[PDB]
Amino acid sequence: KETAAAKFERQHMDSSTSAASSSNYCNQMMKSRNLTKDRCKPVNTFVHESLADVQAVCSQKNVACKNGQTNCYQSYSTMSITDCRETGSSKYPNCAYKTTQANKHIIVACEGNPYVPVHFDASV
Ligand SMILES: [Cl-]
Ligand SMILES: [Cl-]
Ligand SMILES: [Cl-]
Ligand SMILES: [Cl-]
Ligand SMILES: [Cl-]
Ligand SMILES: [Cl-]
Ligand SMILES: [Cl-]
Ligand SMILES: [Cl-]
Ligand SMILES: [Cl-]
Ligand SMILES: [Cs+]
Ligand SMILES: [Cs+]
Ligand SMILES: [Cs+]
Ligand SMILES: [Cs+]
Repeated sequence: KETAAAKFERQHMDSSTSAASSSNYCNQMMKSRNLTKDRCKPVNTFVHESLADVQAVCSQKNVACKNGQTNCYQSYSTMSITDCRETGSSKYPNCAYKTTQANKHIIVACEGNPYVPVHFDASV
């Protein structure tokens, strides 16, 4: 049902805060964005920038995706991001996440018309 664009927005956009608040940011967000529903999503990154700024990345530096596809774009500037990764104590259905806040260039795969992000590849 969910569009590729809307899935990206749900998993990766958090324009409501400038940066991760607290060590419990990832537990709260991973749950609230429905990323812990049937299993604990092991790794997920949230971007703390406007949706317009993340979308604009699709007309920035064209770079290879890790899988060798050619529709990835690297942000010209660094962006506030939070990486959420499961800890060793994480056991579904009590998922647990480490929160790491950082300022990194993001790399996204773009598709469609409008040409928008559909996958978070990596950050640098
Ligand atoms: Cl959409
Ligand atoms: Cl805002
Ligand atoms: Cl949902
Ligand atoms: Cl999941
Ligand atoms: Cl991710
Ligand atoms: Cl675990
Ligand atoms: Cl859960
Ligand atoms: Cl269209
Ligand atoms: Cl990903
Ligand atoms: Cs920001
Ligand atoms: Cs914690
Ligand atoms: Cs929710
Ligand atoms: Cs391209």
